Amino acid sequence: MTTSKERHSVSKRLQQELRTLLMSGDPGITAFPDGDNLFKWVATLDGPKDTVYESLKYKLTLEFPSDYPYKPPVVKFTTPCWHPNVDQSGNICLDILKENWTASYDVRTILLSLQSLLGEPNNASPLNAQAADMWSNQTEYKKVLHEKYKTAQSDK
Amino acid sequence: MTTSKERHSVSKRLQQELRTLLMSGDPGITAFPDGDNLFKWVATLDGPKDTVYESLKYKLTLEFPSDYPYKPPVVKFTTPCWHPNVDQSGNICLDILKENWTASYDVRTILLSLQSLLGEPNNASPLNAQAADMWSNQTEYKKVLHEKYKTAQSDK
Repeated sequence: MTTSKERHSVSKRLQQELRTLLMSGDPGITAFPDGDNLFKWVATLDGPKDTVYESLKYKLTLEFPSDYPYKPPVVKFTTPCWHPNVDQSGNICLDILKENWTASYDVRTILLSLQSLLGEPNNASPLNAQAADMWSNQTEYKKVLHEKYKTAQSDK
Repeated sequence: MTTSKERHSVSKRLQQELRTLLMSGDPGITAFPDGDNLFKWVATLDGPKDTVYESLKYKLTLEFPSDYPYKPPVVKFTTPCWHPNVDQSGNICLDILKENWTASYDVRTILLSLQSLLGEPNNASPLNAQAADMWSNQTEYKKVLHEKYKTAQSDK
């Protein structure tokens, strides 16, 4: 029991990240613990401006492992996301969420990066071949995208 | 469409209150929107120190009406609270939550005030006559309080 300078705990890191996030005020991005659970957040992301995803809103979940921040959280879309790098279950293919993860990244980085990925997909090895293929026609893509988005809301 | 100085909206007020709360860092107090709902928060309050409620933890919900902050939120205990000013349903009898409400109060005030009410009840007109009556014997009160608290966790 000497001093107290420089410490750590997952709950502590999550609090600091939740502060920097809320204080930063990035447009179209919101994130808060599921409620009383600090290890499970529910986030909201507005589609990036000047892209076919503009005006669209997506809900996600971020589940923080016992190793955070030395291990990436599990980020999934709860709102169906028709995108080249997203599957039907909502799982995402994002570099920073896998081999590129560094504990120097925060939740803000993940959400800002993901928001931008919507308008900047990586059609190399797609989780959604139909979206990857249709990306070359932005007029038809916007049509299909908004159809499914509206239909997902109407149906269950 | 002239300027933009000095504005309002419930969602805006709630955001500023959620910031001041998280930034303040009051010990034993936590509060965040139910998730994606900003009009319904789930809070956590640790029993005040140097009282029979020390070491006890309570979960609550705060439901913000369409008139906030000119109308008080509905604060209820989700974790059963054996207290003179609290009923079996979790409803609370707190001055600032009724006739004493002022839009100049925030969620931090409510939670700090309520946390202190645990060790400072108003036995005048009790919602729980059994707790109000037993308050005069702090030894027996602490015994009953902790029994029920532990039993509520075990049972449903």
